[PDB]
Amino acid sequence: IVGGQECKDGECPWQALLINEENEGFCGGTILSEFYILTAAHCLYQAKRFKVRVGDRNTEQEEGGEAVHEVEVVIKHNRFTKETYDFDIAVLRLKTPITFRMNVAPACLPERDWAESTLMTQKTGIVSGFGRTHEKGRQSTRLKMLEVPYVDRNSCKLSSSFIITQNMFCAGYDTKQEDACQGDSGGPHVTRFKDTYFVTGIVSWGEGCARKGKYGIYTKVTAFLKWIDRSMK
Amino acid sequence: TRKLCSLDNGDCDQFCHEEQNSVVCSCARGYTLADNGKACIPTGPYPCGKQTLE
Ligand SMILES: CN1CCc2nc(C(=O)Nc3ccccc3CNC(=O)c3ccc(Cl)s3)sc2C1
Ligand SMILES: [Ca+2]
Ligand SMILES: [Ca+2]
Repeated sequence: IVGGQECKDGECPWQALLINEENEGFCGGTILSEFYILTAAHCLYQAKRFKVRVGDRNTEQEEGGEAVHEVEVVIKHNRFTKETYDFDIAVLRLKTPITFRMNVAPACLPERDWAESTLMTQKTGIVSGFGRTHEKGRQSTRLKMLEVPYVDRNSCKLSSSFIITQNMFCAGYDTKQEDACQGDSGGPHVTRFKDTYFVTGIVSWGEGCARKGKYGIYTKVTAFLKWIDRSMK
Repeated sequence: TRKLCSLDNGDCDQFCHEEQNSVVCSCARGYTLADNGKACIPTGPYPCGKQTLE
């Protein structure tokens, strides 16, 4: 995350972190329930073997609340394509159930039509993660979050050098130096409605991070609510 | 002119749908629709979508 603020205690409890063999974060996820994590299909190519850490806010320190889970089943969307990042979605079933507690809680899955008419028409959503804090930088050791304006679909297509499919949407700022970034990939874009947070996007890709005239590109979770439901059984 | 679900979400806490010409509220998994048919009450601990305070 470029710009934004630290997640304070209890603020980003649905954040998950995919960690490789070196115990280093390389992508995020969103906790959907005690057995399931939502992430980006593209993240599955960034490590051969990985685990999921929940409850972490500072990778330098052990706050006693962190827990690692092994992945039992990887469910990757069969239409994901590297060339455009279309269908950038995967669901992970964990071997053991997550213990909800301080800093560990699921985000709500909304209903499709209400989400499109009511959540995605709000002014903003919130993206979070342990990704780079500037385009050329290292991964954050602190969990961060950032309020990101929803961007008009026409403006987004005009801004982009790559195709924006209907499985994608745009959020962020035209020129203000705030965005998600590499390593936030796979992580939560949620939209608050009356103090309840619903998952609305998956961090997917961007042309750099926080570049002028460019936006963050998110997987449109409402395009996949049925698929997500099927995947979780 | 905003009517039903387009007027302040039909007064629903969460999901709003329009059936016949009327508002019907409902709630995410782990919540129960209250007696007033509008609020959503968490059924157990750690209901989805809530920032943690314990
Ligand atoms: C179709 N392609 C998929 C991958 C791709 N990567 C492209 C690219 O420029 N990558 C690139 C180059 C330098 C720094 C960071 C990135 C990736 N940035 C992010 O992941 C995000 C920023 C905001 C959010 Cl939301 S995620 S451009 C491109 C197009
Ligand atoms: Ca820690
Ligand atoms: Ca920009």
